[PDB]
Parts: sequence; structure tokens; C-alpha cells
Amino acid sequence: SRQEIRLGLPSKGRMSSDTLDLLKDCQLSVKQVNPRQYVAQIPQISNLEVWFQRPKDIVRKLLSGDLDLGIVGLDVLTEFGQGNEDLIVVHEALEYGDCRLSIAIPQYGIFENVNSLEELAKMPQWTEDKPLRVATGFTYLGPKFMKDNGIKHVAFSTADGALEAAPAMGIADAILDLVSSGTTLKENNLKEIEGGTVLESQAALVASRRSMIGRKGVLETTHEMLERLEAHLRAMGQFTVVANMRGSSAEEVAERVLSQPSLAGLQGPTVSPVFCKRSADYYAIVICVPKKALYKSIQQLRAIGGSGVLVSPLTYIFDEETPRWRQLLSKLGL
Amino acid sequence: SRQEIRLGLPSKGRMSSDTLDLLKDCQLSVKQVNPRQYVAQIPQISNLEVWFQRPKDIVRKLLSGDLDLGIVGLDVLTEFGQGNEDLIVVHEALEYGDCRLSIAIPQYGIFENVNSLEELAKMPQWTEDKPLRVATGFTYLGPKFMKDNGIKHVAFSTADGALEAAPAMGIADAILDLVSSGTTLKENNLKEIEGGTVLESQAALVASRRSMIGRKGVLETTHEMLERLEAHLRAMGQFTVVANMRGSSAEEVAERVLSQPSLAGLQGPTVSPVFCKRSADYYAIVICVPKKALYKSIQQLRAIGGSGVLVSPLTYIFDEETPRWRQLLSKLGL
Amino acid sequence: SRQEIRLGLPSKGRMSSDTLDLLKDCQLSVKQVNPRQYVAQIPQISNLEVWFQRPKDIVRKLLSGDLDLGIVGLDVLTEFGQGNEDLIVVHEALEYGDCRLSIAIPQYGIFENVNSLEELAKMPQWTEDKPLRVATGFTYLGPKFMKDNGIKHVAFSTADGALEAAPAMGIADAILDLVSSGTTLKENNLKEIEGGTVLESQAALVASRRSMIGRKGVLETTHEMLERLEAHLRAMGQFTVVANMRGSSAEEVAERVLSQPSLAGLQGPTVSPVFCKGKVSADYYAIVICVPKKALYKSIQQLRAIGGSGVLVSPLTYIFDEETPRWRQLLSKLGL
Amino acid sequence: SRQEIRLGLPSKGRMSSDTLDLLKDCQLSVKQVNPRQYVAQIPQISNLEVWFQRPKDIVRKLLSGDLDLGIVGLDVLTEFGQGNEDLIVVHEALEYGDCRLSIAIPQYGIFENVNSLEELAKMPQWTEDKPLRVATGFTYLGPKFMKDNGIKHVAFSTADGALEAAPAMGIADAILDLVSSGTTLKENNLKEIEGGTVLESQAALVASRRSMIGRKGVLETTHEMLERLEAHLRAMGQFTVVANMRGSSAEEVAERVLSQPSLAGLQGPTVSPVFCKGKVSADYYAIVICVPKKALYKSIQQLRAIGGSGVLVSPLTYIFDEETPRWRQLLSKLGL
Amino acid sequence: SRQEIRLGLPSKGRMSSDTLDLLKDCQLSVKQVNPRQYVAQIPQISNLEVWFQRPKDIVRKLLSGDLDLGIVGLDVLTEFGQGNEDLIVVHEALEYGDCRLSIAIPQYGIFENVNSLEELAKMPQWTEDKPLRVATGFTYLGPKFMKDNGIKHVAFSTADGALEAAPAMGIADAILDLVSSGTTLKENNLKEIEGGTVLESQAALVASRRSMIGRKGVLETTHEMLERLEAHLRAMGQFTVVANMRGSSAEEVAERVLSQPSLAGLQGPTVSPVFCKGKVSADYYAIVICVPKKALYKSIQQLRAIGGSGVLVSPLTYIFDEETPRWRQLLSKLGL
Amino acid sequence: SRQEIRLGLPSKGRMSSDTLDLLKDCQLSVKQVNPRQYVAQIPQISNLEVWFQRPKDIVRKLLSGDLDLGIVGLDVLTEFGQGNEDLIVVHEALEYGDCRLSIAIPQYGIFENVNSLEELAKMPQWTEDKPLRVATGFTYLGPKFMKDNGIKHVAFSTADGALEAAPAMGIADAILDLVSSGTTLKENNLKEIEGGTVLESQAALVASRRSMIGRKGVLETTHEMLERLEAHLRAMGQFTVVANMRGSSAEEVAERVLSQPSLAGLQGPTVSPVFCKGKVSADYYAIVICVPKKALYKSIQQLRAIGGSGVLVSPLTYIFDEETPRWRQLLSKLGL
Ligand SMILES: [Cl-]
Ligand SMILES: [Cl-]
Ligand SMILES: [Cl-]
Ligand SMILES: [Cl-]
Ligand SMILES: [Cl-]
Ligand SMILES: [Cl-]
Repeated sequence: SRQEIRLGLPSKGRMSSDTLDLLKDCQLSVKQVNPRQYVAQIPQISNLEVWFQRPKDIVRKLLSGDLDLGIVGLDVLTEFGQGNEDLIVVHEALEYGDCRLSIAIPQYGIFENVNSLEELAKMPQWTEDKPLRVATGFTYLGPKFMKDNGIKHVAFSTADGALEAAPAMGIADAILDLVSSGTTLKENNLKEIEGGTVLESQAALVASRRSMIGRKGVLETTHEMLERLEAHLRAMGQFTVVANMRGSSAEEVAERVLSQPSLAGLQGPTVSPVFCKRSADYYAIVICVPKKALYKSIQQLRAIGGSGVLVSPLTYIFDEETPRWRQLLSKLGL
Repeated sequence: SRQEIRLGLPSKGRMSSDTLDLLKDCQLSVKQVNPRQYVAQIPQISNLEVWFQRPKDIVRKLLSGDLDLGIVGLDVLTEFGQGNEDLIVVHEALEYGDCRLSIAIPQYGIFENVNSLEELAKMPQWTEDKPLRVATGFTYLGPKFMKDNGIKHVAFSTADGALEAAPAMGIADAILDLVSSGTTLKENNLKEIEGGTVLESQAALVASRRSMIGRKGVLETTHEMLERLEAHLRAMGQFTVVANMRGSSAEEVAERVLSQPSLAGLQGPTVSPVFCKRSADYYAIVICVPKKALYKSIQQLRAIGGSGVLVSPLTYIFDEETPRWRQLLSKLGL
Repeated sequence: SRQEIRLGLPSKGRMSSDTLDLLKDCQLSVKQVNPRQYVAQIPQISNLEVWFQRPKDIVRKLLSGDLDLGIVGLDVLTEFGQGNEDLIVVHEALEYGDCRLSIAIPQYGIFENVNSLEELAKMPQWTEDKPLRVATGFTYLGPKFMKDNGIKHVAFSTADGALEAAPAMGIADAILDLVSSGTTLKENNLKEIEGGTVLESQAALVASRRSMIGRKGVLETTHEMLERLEAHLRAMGQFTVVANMRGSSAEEVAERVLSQPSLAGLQGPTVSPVFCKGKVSADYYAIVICVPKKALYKSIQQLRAIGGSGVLVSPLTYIFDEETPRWRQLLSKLGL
Repeated sequence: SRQEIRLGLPSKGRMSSDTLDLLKDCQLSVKQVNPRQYVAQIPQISNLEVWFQRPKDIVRKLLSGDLDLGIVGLDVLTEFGQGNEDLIVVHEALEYGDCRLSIAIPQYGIFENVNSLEELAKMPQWTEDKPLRVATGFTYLGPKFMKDNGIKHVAFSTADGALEAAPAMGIADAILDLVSSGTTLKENNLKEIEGGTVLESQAALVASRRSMIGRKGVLETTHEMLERLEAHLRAMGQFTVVANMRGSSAEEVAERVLSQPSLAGLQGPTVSPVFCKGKVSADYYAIVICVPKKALYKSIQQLRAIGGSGVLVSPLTYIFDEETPRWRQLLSKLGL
Repeated sequence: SRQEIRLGLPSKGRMSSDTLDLLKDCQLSVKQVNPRQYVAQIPQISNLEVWFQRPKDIVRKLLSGDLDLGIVGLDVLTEFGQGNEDLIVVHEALEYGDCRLSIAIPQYGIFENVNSLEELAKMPQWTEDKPLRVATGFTYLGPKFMKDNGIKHVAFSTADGALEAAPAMGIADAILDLVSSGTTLKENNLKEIEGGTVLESQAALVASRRSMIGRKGVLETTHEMLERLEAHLRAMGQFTVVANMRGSSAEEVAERVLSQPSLAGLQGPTVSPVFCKGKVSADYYAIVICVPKKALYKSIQQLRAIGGSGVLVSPLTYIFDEETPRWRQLLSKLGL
Repeated sequence: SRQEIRLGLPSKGRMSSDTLDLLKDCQLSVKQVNPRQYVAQIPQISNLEVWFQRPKDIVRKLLSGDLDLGIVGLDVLTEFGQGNEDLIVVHEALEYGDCRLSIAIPQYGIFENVNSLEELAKMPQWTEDKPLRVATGFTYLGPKFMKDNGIKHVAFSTADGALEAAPAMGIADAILDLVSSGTTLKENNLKEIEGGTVLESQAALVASRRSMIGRKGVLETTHEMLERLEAHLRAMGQFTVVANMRGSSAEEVAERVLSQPSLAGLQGPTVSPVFCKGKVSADYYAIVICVPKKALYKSIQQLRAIGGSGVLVSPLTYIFDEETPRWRQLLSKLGL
């Protein structure tokens, strides 16, 4: 029917450039013969045509069938997708565009001892006649969230930006809007509440189910992208560690390391001998440790007769088969 | 309920900042006690509350009666206002936001020798079964424009941006979108056509009719706002001129320039005499000429014996009663 | 030793560039042959040599006899000058550098029902044993303000910056610092107090008494600078207005505007005839006045009430008065 | 066989952007439908076609006769024009692109007591065999300059950028190049000398002689262009000044002003009466003259000497003379 | 005389900044005590003086013997060098400064059906009476290119900038100039043609033959520069890969890998056992190859075919080969 | 009293941003919930509370016991700490904030043949009557420096900026100030001299002795901080190198490498066989060592003389020694 595999990418903003940067880091650089046209290509994967588009246009064109793949925030996906079974998240966490969609209410007067959705719902002020008015851009997700949390008496007004104005303006009581830093809303005398968070968004690789099950090339490129993306993301959270351990043999050392359950797993330790002039004073284990627990791991393996540790970076980590690929095939099935 | 008169200003972009620049030039500067909020005041006019909003919501809030006045582009006004007669344009030409909503088609294929709206409506390819597809943001105004120029075989897809893409992407045959500088649509191999323009927009002051009639202070402040805005805008296209004519009296000279009908009128000339000694060589006429016709007016005055001319700037020009104020009272039924 | 008149200008910040802007608007532009040296010149005044320094050092050098004139905030002058009689404020208000030195305390703690400086003095917790701890850069001015307000029980810690966080940090109970934008100290949960303002500051022209009497040309150039500065500052608050009025003579019209006391008190109106054309002459009369910017629209409405038609508003660049009070006041401060 | 009138404008740098700002200020705004082409239009003048070019290409294209008019620095005009009689400076002073082409020599070495052209010319070192080596961009003007002053023993290595290096590098003894700020060559241990500057440049309006005589509308638009530029430029050097004079009559006060010769020379003063009220009398009269900006303060002194009270200074956008002296000079250069 | 070894580096623009970044990436960082001067130095190599010059002055000074080494574009080398045998290209591809000198012609005109240089040479419009006019900065290389392709009906004009104008301006038929991104000449209705590329350029390391042969240190420092540069540039195209193979022995694994000819060319694999968690030991074996970045994914797939499992990719900073063929080729050019 | 551990970090300038960069690279990133406060956290360490402060106030609060740890320059530590023995420098060398406090002297006048501190002392001009006047912000250190080097008659004037002016405006004979780039004082015609440097400075980790001994948590987090920081700083001066050697056996090549004393010491080499091809196996062996960056090329020459060929240089992000010399030094400073 159509020859090329079409990837939609954000066109404007920091979301656009962060996406292009992530792609360059995975050897999926975008190239553009005509810089102020909206068509481009990733040469790494021939037959992959990219189309710069606004996040919701990407969701719209995935549904309408004019795109096969896309990168968008989970906010825009769940709002305009509306739970359509054709939209499949391939990677749910590209580690940018971090924000959450949450409820904000005034600190001020009638809301002062209210720090929970339970306690907000508990108030006597709201029956069907005078309901809890709440301004949002998420005209789909707001209703669904309130129904799903058993609150019947709410009325949503829509605004296309600057929602913080609504409570000061008197046009609503609460709001439902994106937050990432938390700056704006204390400065407009608003506050979040426990269980106010509707979802935590970030950039995601998304695909049409019909596109992937339909054409082998679409399934194959999605697989390549997934692997290249997670290989990059995994590596960004890992170091390779080279520690010098005391011991008579290589295999003796290997055990002591392999005994410690806290000590970081990978595929497994390698151990080669560290020479000196007299022969074989230390043994060099080569493991692969998460950045979060680097110092802990250094401390642990000092207790097990370790000495000099050499931390070096990783570019990529390709696991033989990703849990996400399994999960994706499972999401495709029905 | 509400006590205050409310002016909605654009919150974002060049539109926002140009608006604030204009208001400062007319002694209507906005002052913000809390810069991170959306509330503000214009000190010059007491009881006048400024809410920064998106242009779309300025229109909506004017209709929902949550704003009284607003500054907004005619594109956004006619699109989301939908001709609603509660919305009255007080000033239609604040001289920024200059752009036009017009149709653009490709220039390559079947359109190579199609340079008119009727020329493309004439084409056979478009039928009730497979019609002319046009991508637009202006979901309301497009259909309306096609009807009013007799084009029945048309279908409208929506998009949120990057409409230039759609012909190349093959999701549409033409687009209906804003154009100012005009570069963007050569860069995507598109062209405007004869009579393809739907409207020419710029920033405009508008007012709720229900607010003007039934809320105190609204018609008052609208009058002040209108006179101040116009006084500035008028003065921007004028110079005061002081030219030295040759003659034997003030009234002799006065009659010469007053009998030049091409000469630029103000309310009228003013003569004082220019002194010397060998007493009263030239006579100094002071008129007020449009900037557009300066050098012409200087040549004209040289034909009437004029020598030295001094051009100087004007800050404001207040006519006794503006035609725009008259036209408002006329639109109110008066 | 020295043979040139020296003007100290601020070296750093908005304060520096605001100063340089103001001097350019008054035809006193600073030229600089070596953009990152500290010496410079104002050419419009022969033998005037600029030296860029920190505000603090401008006060020091005025006192030390190394500068003759300086532009400096009143906060800095009073703190580092300490009411020294050699330092005279020539112009107390150049309408930039606006801020105030005021006391701030936490909203949260025991200070919820405390919004007056004597309410703060009233509180029982403080005594010579364990006094009111207060952080400030203004280590001279703080003590003086509270001695002068009869508050004996205070201890002054001294910081050089980031004072808004001393209460959070438990190093002091209140602070004494500058406020201008207003935002910073509500964001650190502090508040201002009634009577807690020590002084209003802004950029000011100061001069050395020793210099004015003792160095040739200083007083002459102080005079010129004062006059140009004030003319510009007065001019920035005025428009020239040309209203067209209805009358059968020049003087008839001149009365109706002069018998309106609400109408602006310039030096006085100028009436001249507006000619017009089958063959007629001289309908309106054009009065020219000099109205404050604040009350423009008011004064337009006033003139329309007495038969006014078209108003043309135009800018003023300088307004030189015959003799400013400030010049007389300076000579009186000098005993001249 | 070209049919439009063609103005060459600098395509690059601050030269380019100052040129466009000047033409905007004179209602000769440049409009460009395709910003990434080099062709453009000035709408105010019908038939006028701008071409953005590098200054030396502007000169080369005026000579080859692909342009009619151009704006370039007198530096590049003189270098590449070479005294060609087809080029005529219509305006030699647009008040931007200010720089001088001059000789710079080392401070440090055998030059410490050499502060003059003749002083360095007289020195015994330089001879037919080993000459005075001079690094320069200006390959035409260097030889011409030093022949015209009489320095036989000189050799001209050419370089096209970064000339201050040449002395320090050893490739030459002196440079000939552009200076403005005077900063750069203190930092490379060099100095200018007396009688060492070849030329003082700024932006200039230049016209082809063949174009003015030969092509329809060139001489006509050169006139318009000159008169609008000159009007703007004159107005930037002037103010209008209105002063209040105590007097009996308006001819009496005029006599007092006109017989002060050092006071400014606008075509002439205007006196109108100032009405005041007592009773509606008309005590003083309002003189309005137009005064050079540099001379504003003296002119106010000079007016207060003649019982002048309060002065209002205000700006001028343009001043058109009846016939600008430059137009008389241009016609003179054309053999009229 | 002169003691020091001199490297010319571009002074201006992006060429300058990219050259300085590359040298920093090779531990050949330039240090500059006086940023306003043109002299500087690289510490890592002793007695090496850096001089910032415009790229054509670099080529000019290499010829005159005032520089020993230089980094410039092959365009400016060939245009100003003119095949001079004193100039030798040591490294012809530093992977920045990429552009191509090519002929461009109109799209519209009569030129729509010519997309080849011989197809425009086939056009019979051009004779000795009225030849093919072509404007260019490259006055030496233009004729020499046209001569060598057999087109004697051409006359060259010279412009120094804004050459895309010359067709629309009417002053020439085609142009010869630099292209990289490709956008600028679409915007002026021009197109390239097949075979019309005169030269593909990039930044190159160049040396004077007289300097290498007859100056102490040059050949030595050239050797070091060449190797440090090429080591960095090679490592930018490579990764190191640590893949886990299923095997019964280390040498069994090594065989399976080396039996793949399509698999990467490291000097060889380094296999080591990977230990496993009751008392189990040593199931996987870890090879380390060194694959090009181009072929990474392919090579992972190739490895997974041979029972490869987890792969770890990590960066290289430098790859020093034993002998660089570029170094051997240099010595060859010195008759050595 | 107070429950958190408190680290002072610079609040303004490059000093502040370079500090936060270093802390980011050592997994000690600062997280600020409220950017417009001066309080912050490092999440990596439990109960650690960052306070942004001016460097002077970090020293002042370390003495007053309101902070436990700080990062400041050694310039600020010795001026404001004044050898106080509660203040202990934990790491003296964070490789940013590089400058030196040193005397500068005019080059022009009586000081032309004065390039030494003793030559300056020796000068007859200075006496108890009229001393050597020297301008400085370092009110404590200047006098102490002069008394330590027996300069008998010296008056010290204070300034808080723009000291380079002080000679030019005749208020001082010399200055004592920070110098980093060294450019600022050629511009203002000053020079440093032999023995001018009072101290060389850079950013340093500093701890309160009472806080280490008395407040538990501190010593533990100091250990952690020191180890992470030095681990980073050491890794910035190393590469890992993987040369491969021709050899018959594995400890044969280990020998030849360990016999070279000039070759890179780490803890020692590792070596594994490199396999390569009817059927051939195990030609050369891959040595892996850890060379300092400054000595990289030297080490590669060295390894080639031992029959080495290919070298693969790669980056290290941290090097953790088992126990650091600076930690031992810290303990011994706690009488331990
Ligand atoms: Cl936020
Ligand atoms: Cl557009
Ligand atoms: Cl503040
Ligand atoms: Cl210069
Ligand atoms: Cl290009
Ligand atoms: Cl410095």
C-alpha cells in the first residue's frame, strides 16, 4: 500500500531538540536535505522517512494511519488517544519531557486543611447544583480520572493555556494541569494534594498496532529502534568497574565476589591477574555496576579484600533480548 | 458577580509584547504587583483589571462574560467569535499582528497554471465522491469561505501547526493558513492565488456589548482607551512642519498655502513673522503634514516661495470626536 | 599634585549603565579610548575626567580627596560617609537606583501578631543577656537607627550578601537590608514592618566641599551638571500641547485658559491665529502650553470644556528654569 | 541594456546595518521580498533597485558601470577608485564607519624617539639594498602616499588581515592600516606618529558621472537622496529653543537677539507674546530659534544675558535648506 | 634569523574555532597569555610558536618561509599555492571545513536542459566575440580548470563575495564558488551540474619542504602532530565491544569469531572466561573486538548468530597504529 | 542546637557554577526544591544541607560554628581565617578558581629597572616620613607579607575593586591583588616581580575541626566527599592504555613492561592473549596499564621500543585508591 515507514517527531520546542539529541546518541541521526521543510530521513535505517509534527498531530496521524511510529509525551498520548487499542507504547521512558498531570487547588481559605483528594471529595460544598468547578486542557482525562475515583459532582471548563488564572479569576475552584519543576503554582497561591496526580508523563516511542502487525519492515525497524534506544539508556545508568582483589587463584576471587548478593549483577565477572616484579599480587575483576550504587559497591568489595578501583564509562549495553520486546509482542497479540 | 472592569491581553509571544509596548506608548502601561501572576492593573484607569490570557480564551471569556474588553487579532476574533454580535470591534487596526489568512496550493503538478480561486474551482478532478481536501487550523472559517465563493466539493482536515507539510505528505491538496512575510511557502513549493485571501488580520480592540450596556465604567474606559490609542496611532503618521515663506504679510502667505488643495490639511495654518535687520523677511507657517507625503509637501511649499523647513515629531494628536467612537455608538443602536 | 576635575561613576551593574544612560541624555556622554581601563572623559566639559569605581570607593575617595564629584546611592553615602560634613548632596533624586533600607522579620514564627517596629520593641524575649540578633551589611547604620529609636537590646551580626537566609539558618532573628523589587523576602518568608524603613535611597550627585571651594572649576562644572540633569528630569515629566480654541480675538481666548486654575502652571500660554478658507479668514486660535504628563487627558478634557478642538502633543527635551532652588541651596550649604 | 536605477549598498558587517538604519531614518527604507537574495528596493523612490555588495565590489561595479550610485567608505573608494574621474563623492560624511588609514611603528625598538613621519624617513637604516618594509592591505595607497611625501626606499609586502602581527613576526618594520578606537595597536606594542595618517574615512554617497549625465532619473534621485540624508544629518546636530524675554514689544526683543552675533543663526527668530495674569497683560514674549546641539548651554547663557527667563528645548526630525551647499558643489563637479 | 618552529592556524570564523577544538582533542591545546595578540603556543610540543593568520596569509607565509606548518583548506591551498612543490600536504582530511568548489548556473533561463558541464560546453552561444562570462573568487583555478576540460571560450571576472548575485545582476552567465549545505544557491535560482565540481576541500595539515629538510625540530614536530591527529581521528570511527559467547573453551570461541571474515578488523580478539553462580563456574566467554561505529549493529547481529549474548560498547580516545601510511607517504615525498 | 550537617558553597559567579559542576561530576549533585532560597540538599549524602553563601561568609560561619564544611578559595581562607587552627584544609586543589595574590608595579617610570621584591625594598625613595603606598583588598595579608619579608615602611590603602586604576590615579605606588589571566595589568601598564607572589590559590575543601570531632556525621561525610572528589580529579589526569606486545608467553611480556621504571606506575599491568590466524592461534599479548595524560605519547614511544605496536587509549571517569594520602594527612592533622 505505502512503501516508506513514517516516524513522526515533535517539530517545535525543547521536546523537538531533546528528541533529535537522543536519536543522534543512538546512531539514528536525522538528516534533512531541505532544513525548513518538514520531511527528513534517518539514513541508518533506509526506508524510514521522518515527518516533523506537533505532538497531538502525531497522535492524530497515527490514528488516521498516515504515520507508523512516533515520539510524544504520555500526556498527549493518553489525552488524544483516549485508550485506542491501536496505539501501543514501545518504550515508555526516554528520560526527557518529564512532567506530571496533577490537580492544584488554592492554599488560601476554604482549602487550608485540605491536602488530599479524599479530603477534597469529603467537603459539603459540592452537590450536582453547585459542583466542584475545575479548569483544564485535559478535557478527556479529567472526567475519566474523577469518575474512576468515585467523585460525581464536578464540572470542567476548558482553557487553552494559563490555567493558574482561573481560581484568582473566579471562573473555577481547582485546576488540572501539567507540572514539572513546581515553580508556577506556589507563586499563584496554589498547592498539590495527595492522590492529585493523574499521571506522570515523559517522552515515549509509540506505534500503530495495525502498521506493525501488517508490515514486516515496520516490525523490524521498531525492534531496531527499541534495541538502540534501550542500549543507550541502560548504559547511561551503568559504569564498568575494574577492582583489584587479593587471592591465591583467579577462581578463589571470583567466588567471593559471586557470593555477595548485594554486589552488582551484570552478565558476570571476568578476572585476569595483576603482575608485579619479584609476580601476581592482585587479581583484576571486571564487573559492571549501576551508577546509583557505585560507592556502596566500592565499599562492599573493599571488605572482601579489594584495593584500587577503576571506573570507566559505557556507551551502549545491548542485552540479547529485552523484556520490552517480549512485552511488545504481548501488547500486539489482540 | 464581579465589581471590576476587565481587559484581556495576549499572554504569549510577540503579540503579547507588542500589545504591552503599544499600551505603554499611550499612557496605559500595565503594572504587576506580582510578576509571576496573571493579574495586573493599568494605573491610569482605576478599577481596570488586566488578565493575561491566550487570544482564543480572550474571545471565549468575552462571550462567557468573564472579560469586558480585549485586545486580540481579527483572525482569532472572527474564527472563535463566529460572527456573534455581542462582540464589537472598537478599533480594528492597532498596526501590529499583521498577517492574512489565505489559501495556498502547490505550484508543480496539476496546479502549474492555476493562479486563481475560480481557476482551481473550475478544475474537473474534484467531485462529491473524492473532493478537494484542504488542511486548516481554521475549522469554522474555511467551510464558510468556500460556501460564500461557491465551492461545494471540499473537505477539511484539521491540524495544529506545520500545515505546509500536508501537500508534500499527501494528506491534503491545499491549505488555508496565516501568512505574513511570505517566505515559508516558497520553501515548501506552495503559492497563494488570486482571490485566495479569506481575511487580512491585525491586532484589534474589542468589547462585549452586554458589558458596555450593563456594566458601569466599561463604556467610559473604552472611550478613554480608544482616544488614547488613536491619538498615538495618528501622531505616528504625522509631522509638524515649520516652513519659511516669502511675502509682505501674514495673511498674504496664509492665503497662498490655503489655496493649495494638494497641500496637507490639519485643522489649519499658523503664521508668525521671521525677523532680521539691515525686520520681517519671511513668514513662518506651521502646518501638520503626513509622513507619507513629506518631501512632496516640501516641494509644493518651495513652489509657493518657501525656503527653510523644519520637521519635528508629534507624540499625540487628539481630534475632537473620532469617527471610530461615532461608529461604536452607531453599532450599539445609537 | 592633581590638575583635573574628577567624577566618580559606578563601575558595576544596572547602577553603572543607568548612570551612563542618564549622562548621555543630558549631553554629558562618557567617551573611553581604552574600554577596559577605569579612566574616561566627558568631552562637553573640558578638564573633566571620569573614574569608574565601586559606589563604596567613590565615597571613600571623595572623603580622601581623590575625587571631586560622584554619583552614588544615598544608601552608600550615608553608610560610608557617616554624616561627614565634607560630603554634600547636590541632587538627591536622579530617579533611578530606587530602593530602601528596611527591617524584615519572619511571618511564620512568634511574629504573626507583629507588624510595627515598636510592636517589635515591645516583645518580652530580649534583654542584655540574650538580645535581638540582627544580620546586616549596614553595620554603621543599624546601631544608629535603633539607638535613635530607643531599643538598647540588639546584637548585630555582619554578612556580605545572601542575608535573606540568616533567619532560616538560625544565625539571627531579623535582617536589615535593601528592598526594591519586593519579591525576594516573601519568597524567604519574611515581611516588612511599619516604621521599619531606615531610609529611601536613589542615585544622587554628591560633591566634596573641599573640592568645590578649593579646586578651581569644580563649582562651575557642578553647576553645569546640576542644571543639565534637572532640565532633563523636569522635561521627562512634561509635553508641549497646542490646543485649538474658539474665539473672536487672541486675548479673549487667553483669559478662559488663564481663569482655569486646574490648567497647568507653565510660564504662560501663547495664542496665535489659525487661518481658514468661499473666501474667509481666522476661525480658531492656537494656544501653546506646557502640561504635566500625569494629567494630560484631564487637561485635554478641561480645554474641550472651554471650546477646545484639536490638541497636538509634542515632546520636550530640556526645560531650563531661570534658577533652580537646588543651586541656591548648595551655595547656602557652602556658605556662598 | 539595463533599465533600473541601481544603488550599491554594503552587504556585510556593522557598515551594512548602519547604512540601512540611516536610510530608514531618512524615509528611504530598504524592502526585500526575498531576504536571502542580494536584490532589494527602496519604495520611496520609484525605479530604484538596491544591490547588496561588498564595498570594493561596489566601487568596481560603479566603474564597470553595473551600478549608478553607492555607499562606501572613503578608504575603499580611494584605494580601488584610484582617482578615477567617473566617481564623484556626493556626500563625503554620513557620520558612520569612522576610521583613519595611518602608519603604525613599534614603540619598543629603534623607534623610541621617533614620533613623526619625517623623523622615521630621515633614519639612516633604509637604503636601496635593504629598504623600509611595510605590511599593508592598501597596495595602491601606500606607494602613492610615500612617493607623494618623498620616501624612495620602501618595500610593500601585502597582507589581507591581522597586520598588527607583522612587526612582532619580523616580516615587516611598519604597517599601514585602519584605526578608529586606538585600542588594538597599544596591545601589539605599536604607535601612530605625527604626519603619519594617510586619510580619514567615513561612509560616503558616491555616484557614477556617466550615470548622472547618461541615465534617466539618476541625477534626479541623487538629488532626492542627498536632500533627505542631509536633512536628517543636519537635524541631528540641532535643537529648537524657545525662551521667555521681558519686553515692551516683539520687535524690541528681536533686535536684542539679532544683534548678538555669537548667538545661533537659524534663518531667523520668531517672537510671539506670552499672556499672563493682576490682569491679562502679556508681560514677556517667547523667542524661538534653532541652535546647534554642542552649543546649547552657551546659547542659554547668551540668552539669560539678554534677560531670558525659562528655556524649553525640543527636537528636530529634519531640516531642509532651500539649496544644500553639497548640491551646488555637485553641480560644480559636473562642469556646471 | 629565527629559532622557533611556526604553525599558522586560521584566525577568524568557524574554521578558527574548529581548528582550535581539534588541537585540544589531541592534547595539542593552544595557550595564549595575550588573547589580543596573534602569537600563541602549544605547550605539549616545546619550541612551537602558533601564529593566527587568515588562511591565504598562511599559504603565502609558508611560501615566503615565515611559517613552517599550517592548517588551511585545500581550496585556499591550491588557489594560492598553485602546485608549488615547497608546499606538502601532511594530512589531507581533518574532517572539518568541508566544502566543494563547483560551477553553478541558472535554473530558469536557457539553462533548464543542461545538467552537465559538457552539456553547457555543447551550447553554441559562446564564441571568441562574446564568451562564457563566469564570476569567481578563484581567479587562478578557474582558467586552469576550464583549460583542462577543453573550453577556451571563457572570460573570468573577479568578485570577492556575494557571487550568487552576478547572474541576476547580468554581469555573468555562471559562477564558480564554494558550496557545503546546498541551500543558498536554490534561493538564488541556481543549480550545480554533473562534473562541475572543481575540487572537494577540507581542513588539511600542510608543511614547507624547506622547513622540514632544513630546520631543526620541524620534521620531529610534524611527526608528532600527524600521529596525535590521526590517532584521535581513527578512534572517532571506532568502538570497543565486549561480547559474551557460549563456549566450552576460550580457544574454541576465538576460532568461531575469526572464521567470520565480515566481522571486524581489530588486530585481534582477547577472550577471557566469565564466571557464574550450587558450585558452578565459567559458562560464558568474553571476547573484546574493536568494530567501526558504522558497522556496530550489523556486528552485534553477526555475533548473536555465533551464540553471542550481552554486548558492552565503550569509547576510544586514541588509536595509535604502529606506522601511519601517511607518515611513510610524507618521507616518500622528501625523496626519502 | 542544630540537627543537620552544613556545607557552605559559593553563591555568585564562575566560582559558584564551577563548584556545582564539580559536585555534579562526583555524584554529589546539589538539588534545590526552592531555587529562590539559599538552602539546598545533596541527596547522595543523607542529612547534608547546602547553604549558598559568599566565600567570605563561608569562612566567617565556619569560625562561628554555623557551617561544618565549605568550598572556598585559599585566597579567602587565609585572609579571613588568618591561620585559625579550627579551619582545616581537607583538599587544597580542586583544579578551579586558579589565581595568585601578587604585587604589581608600574613598568614605565622609576620602576623600569626593578624586577624583584628586594630591588623594590632597596629603593631609596621609601621612609617612615613618606612610605611605599600599596593599594589592596587584602588588609590582613599585605602587612603580614611585608613584615615576613622585612619591608620596613609601607602604608596600605584599601579598595574593594578596580585596584589596577590606583597607580594611574596617583593614590598608590604599587598594588597587591589577585591575578589569573594576567591580561588586566599589561593593559594598565603594571608588571609582577620576582618574589611578588604572596600565595597561589584555588578552590579547596575546608572543614571545621570542632565539627569533625564534636558533630558526628561530619567526619563520615568528609571521608565520602574527599574520596569521590579525588577519585574524579585523579581520573581526569589518566587514560587506560591497551598496547599489545609480541611475545612467546604471558609473564614474558609482563616482565619487559615492569622492568621499565620510567613507564607508568599504577597498581600494575594485566595481560591476556590476542588470538589470530590453515590453523594458527595466539600471536601477540595485550598489556593494559593506566598512563597519566601528560605522559601519554612518551609512554607510547616507550612501549614501541619493547616491540609494542597498536595502542588503544580510553577514558577513565573515577580512580578510587584504597586509602588516599590526603585522608591520611587529614587524620594526622586531627592528632591521630
Ligand atoms: Cl511548574
Ligand atoms: Cl509566512
Ligand atoms: Cl527585593
Ligand atoms: Cl583600532
Ligand atoms: Cl550552500
Ligand atoms: Cl588578570
